[PDB]
Amino acid sequence: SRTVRAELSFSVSQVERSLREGHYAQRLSRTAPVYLAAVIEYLTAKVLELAGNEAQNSGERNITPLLLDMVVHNDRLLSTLFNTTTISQV
Amino acid sequence: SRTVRAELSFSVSQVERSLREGHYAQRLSRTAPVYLAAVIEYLTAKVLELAGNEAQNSGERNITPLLLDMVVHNDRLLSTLFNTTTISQV
Amino acid sequence: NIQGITKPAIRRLARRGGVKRISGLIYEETRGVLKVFLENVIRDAVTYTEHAKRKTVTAMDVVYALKRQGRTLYGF
Amino acid sequence: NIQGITKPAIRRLARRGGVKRISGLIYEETRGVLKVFLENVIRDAVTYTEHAKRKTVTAMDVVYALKRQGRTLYGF
Amino acid sequence: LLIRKLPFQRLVREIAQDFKTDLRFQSSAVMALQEACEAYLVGLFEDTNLCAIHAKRVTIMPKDIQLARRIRGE
Amino acid sequence: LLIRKLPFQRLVREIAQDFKTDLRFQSSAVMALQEACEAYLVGLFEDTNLCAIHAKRVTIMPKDIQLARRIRGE
Amino acid sequence: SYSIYVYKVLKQVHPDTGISSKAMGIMNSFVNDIFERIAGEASRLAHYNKRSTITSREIQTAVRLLLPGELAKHAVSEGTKAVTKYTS
Amino acid sequence: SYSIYVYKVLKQVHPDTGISSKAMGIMNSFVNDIFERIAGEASRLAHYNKRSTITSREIQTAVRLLLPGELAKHAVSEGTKAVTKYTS
DNA sequence: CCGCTCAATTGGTCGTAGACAGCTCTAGCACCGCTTAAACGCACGTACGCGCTGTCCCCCGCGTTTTAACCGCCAAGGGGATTACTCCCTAGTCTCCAGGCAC
DNA sequence: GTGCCTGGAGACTAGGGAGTAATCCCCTTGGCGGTTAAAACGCGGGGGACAGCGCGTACGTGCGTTTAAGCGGTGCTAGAGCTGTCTACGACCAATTGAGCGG
Repeated sequence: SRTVRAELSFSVSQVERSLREGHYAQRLSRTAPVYLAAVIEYLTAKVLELAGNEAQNSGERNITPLLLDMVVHNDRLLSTLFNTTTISQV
Repeated sequence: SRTVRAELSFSVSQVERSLREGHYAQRLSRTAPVYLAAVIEYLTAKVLELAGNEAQNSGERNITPLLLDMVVHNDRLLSTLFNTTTISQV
Repeated sequence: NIQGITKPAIRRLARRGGVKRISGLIYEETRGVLKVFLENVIRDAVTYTEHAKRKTVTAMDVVYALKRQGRTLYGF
Repeated sequence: NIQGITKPAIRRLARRGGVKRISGLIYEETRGVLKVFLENVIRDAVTYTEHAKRKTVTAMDVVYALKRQGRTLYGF
Repeated sequence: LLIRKLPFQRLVREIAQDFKTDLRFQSSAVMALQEACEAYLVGLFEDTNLCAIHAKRVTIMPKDIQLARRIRGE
Repeated sequence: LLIRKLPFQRLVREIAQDFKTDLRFQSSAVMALQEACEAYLVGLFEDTNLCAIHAKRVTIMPKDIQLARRIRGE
Repeated sequence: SYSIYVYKVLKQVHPDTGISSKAMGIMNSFVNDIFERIAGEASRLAHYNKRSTITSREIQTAVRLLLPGELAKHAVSEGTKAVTKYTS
Repeated sequence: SYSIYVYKVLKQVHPDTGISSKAMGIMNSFVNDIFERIAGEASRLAHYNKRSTITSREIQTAVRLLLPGELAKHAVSEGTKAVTKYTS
């Protein structure tokens, strides 16, 4: 499996299959979905690393959308990515 | 010729050929380029109608980029389309 | 009507915005800004619904209309 | 250096902007705004050049970098 | 939310009537519009309060909303 | 143009050096950057003059550029 | 690319007024931009509905989305009264 | 769609902290958005160079363009040290 | 002013992509009662816009006098753009194997 | 706990698309040298930030009232997804003309 071979947590084959159903080009590459799954894996393991750091900087057990809204608009690490986003909280 | 048949001034076959080299879909439609050439023809015959209306008072013979820059950011008819544009004038 | 956007709801939006004191003429201006914002977003949501041959404005048409203004909305 | 953006060139940009009188501290702030604008556009122009396997930043890389900020530039 | 839901639904259903008559809205489309409108108005009053502090005032005035919308490009 | 061309070319070639060393620029890339930078600065001083009139002043101050850039989102 | 047709429409709208050589490049970048914007909006609308064919209806919707107000009403009316004149 | 892998990365980054059901839809719309943004930027970069194949180099450039600064440097470093670990 | 060449036009194919006919069955709309929270109408008592008023300070206009921008030359080479291969990478099986499922 | 079924990674073959040279050669950089405009310096003064001072309002708070929004509960049917056919489809080749150029 290319996901374990690339040592990732996201499925490369699903990112490639989502690039196929989007018809973003005529033909993909061999290692393009491994790179894209490793970047999206990095962004998820950077946002949820901070949501899990902020939940224990508090007594909460799960991760609520209030934690995502409080982290992503603070935390100048990824606050530039969410200048124009709104977590719905409903 | 479909351009004379549609009674346009832009070539429909070139708009269709530019939709093919952009690979915007898998297959175009019958009126996929006649409609697009009539809308771009309308926008050109609405901007240059105003540039030729404004040159009349100005007294100039040709149309310079200063006329385009003066018209498109005034003239609330199409000033909403050019909120974020900059004519280079060089 | 636009009068449903009441005086204390605009006051609560300004208190969340950090405003300490509000003049007596903000209330009709804020309704005129909210009506322009809704007339700009609902026009695009109705355009996506008429393009999708539907009669029910779903929440993804609203997300696409807010995406066409640089206001991406997560959670729908 | 940034010091090439002189005092009277910022004054001419403010006179074209409609400013009547300029404080004595605008000059170093305007250079700090211009340097941020160039550091945001040249980064994308150098990204398009390194992606195109070139070493010469053409004018279409600058047009694409300004297009990625909502500043479309006609005439190149 | 800070705006009451039923007057905001009346507002959306009286604004959208000018675009296509006899429309229906999902129950989550109106909450997405209400969430986006309060997230717009708070972000507007955060720059209005900056424009009111900039004039050495505390009370916000309609010229502060007009400045915060003309600088923003509205 | 309002900025002198050779100091603006020195500025672009000393800013771009931090991104990739030993780059070359076309002669029209520098004029596109200079046209875009003055079209940025005039549009910035048009909102700075609005922020200076808003405080009942004529002289623009660095807090007017800072307000016109914080409202704009910079 | 599109510069040969800008002068051809200008001969209809103003047969007496000429155009410069930089203004032709400006109108040609304007046309290639509003083309690659309308076609891009119609490809996103063909993806949002999971279609594969860009018809004239995705162009009419991308014109309604991109152009604000009266410019969208006149561009839709000109595209409609050009497709109907085409099919006849 | 992508919700089954968000919890799988969360088990690695925080095996003790759980996640809600609305926050999973928020992270799933976040992932489908940064996916359809990176792939869209890489399709425009494959069109600007008149290529036909999206390689990993158009993804590395679309990451450099979309993500600002240190997030772009770490996403490029993670994609590079995942493609190299993949080919070996 | 005519002969010759050519990408635009326009016949069959096979569309399958979309149209469309029908089915259900959410669900979104519609209505009534009804708490009660939220808004609403005054009083008022301020906190606070707001004009004005005087020190005052610092920015603009105005010679000066520099400085390097700019223009004009040439010299060099380098890295663009084009072409010609060209080779090798990715588009379709299978298969062999994991991983999800019963008792 | 392991029989049994689903899917996706390794062979396995055809490729056209980047790779790689290789070639003008354009242009871009690199200088030198020379006008001369533009900036830089300093001066001065008066325009305008500006802090203080009243001073007249209009907002928050409160204190009453009072309206409707939520809510909770029924009807209901509409049109949103469906699914399942059911046909025009744009794609291809091909067979004619009008514009560009030669004589």
